[PDB]
Amino acid sequence: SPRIVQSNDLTEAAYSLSRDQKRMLYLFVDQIRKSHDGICEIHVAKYAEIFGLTSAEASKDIRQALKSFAGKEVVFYESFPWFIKPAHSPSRGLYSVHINPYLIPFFIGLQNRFTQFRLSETKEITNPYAMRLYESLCQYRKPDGSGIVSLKIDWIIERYQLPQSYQRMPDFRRRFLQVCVNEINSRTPMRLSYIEKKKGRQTTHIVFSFRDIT
DNA sequence: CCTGTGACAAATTGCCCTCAG
DNA sequence: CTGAGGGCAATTTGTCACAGG
Ligand SMILES: [Mg+2]
Repeated sequence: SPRIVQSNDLTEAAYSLSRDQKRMLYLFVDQIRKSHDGICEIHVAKYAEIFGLTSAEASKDIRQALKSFAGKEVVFYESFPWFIKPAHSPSRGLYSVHINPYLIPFFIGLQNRFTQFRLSETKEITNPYAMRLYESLCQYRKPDGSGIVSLKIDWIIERYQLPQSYQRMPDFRRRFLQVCVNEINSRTPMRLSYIEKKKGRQTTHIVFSFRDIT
């Protein structure tokens, strides 16, 4: 699929979006790059095509995901509103959106540091936290297509804005870690495992090690 | 403290059914 | 045929109360 290239800033940005909302942002960056005012646009047939949905169901996703963008902010470690104006359909099947102009810079490398991947790697993932992990792991991918990275549990909870109940490690393992690891080792070209780093009686970081299936 | 696990309810998800250009 | 709406049941995800170390 098209190859996405977002800055690590966003990749590490703290926010809470849905699958459909994230799928939507991918396309927003893409189209933006190969294009700023932020005034992007989305088509239902294309969307329905890329992600394999019926024209109808793709309409549900875009329409609901566009409302759920109201009031949501992005915190680049400076908080920013995703949109500055309500989305709107000028033509049947087409939606026009005004991404906060002030956000293009971040959505664009602006420097050597950045993250990239193809839509095929992340189009089969369902859990938005898993989409988050994958992208982060891709921030450490080497030309080989593998890597190893240690992440602070703290950082993960704060950036991925995980549910409060995942502050209790036994629940973070079950609902977040195990879940996202499997999802990736099944819906993406990545094959990964992990080791828990400890500080006596408590897990502090998570050591992720991954290698490309191909 | 810190773990793992069973219940439970709110969310999601892929389908299904209509209807107006 | 599209795509804008209205629903639905089966999973999932987010909480929490317990036993044990
Ligand atoms: Mg959907």
